Amino acid sequence: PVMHPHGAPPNHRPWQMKDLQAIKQEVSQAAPGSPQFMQTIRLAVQQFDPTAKDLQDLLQYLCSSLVASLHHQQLDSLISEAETRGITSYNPLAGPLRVQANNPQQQGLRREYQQLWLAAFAALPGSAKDPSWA
Repeated sequence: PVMHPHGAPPNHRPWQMKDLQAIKQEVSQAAPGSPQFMQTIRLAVQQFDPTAKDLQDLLQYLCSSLVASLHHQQLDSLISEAETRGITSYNPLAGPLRVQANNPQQQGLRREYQQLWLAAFAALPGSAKDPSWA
């Protein structure tokens, strides 16, 4: 969870940032990134399903410029095919993504956008990453 209003200070929400760290000791355990990363980012993004906010400071701090670059490329087109498949004749996606999940009303795309989020975080090494440092 982190707030970043247009032209303002990054008002991050700590109070317990020692939980993303728990996912930091675990990226270690495995190889520089590797699928295993998803294993812990799975139970952390699948359990507390943080708002798109975290993705802002979780992808900009836990990852880095490059990774985020292609990590989303997966997503980019993933949505193109995720909705082609037949999610629901598409209804809320239409808007931006952070919008579908940052929506207490239409949360369906929050459990789905999370399933495609780790599919772009577990395919990182084999489709978008640099395990030569990661």
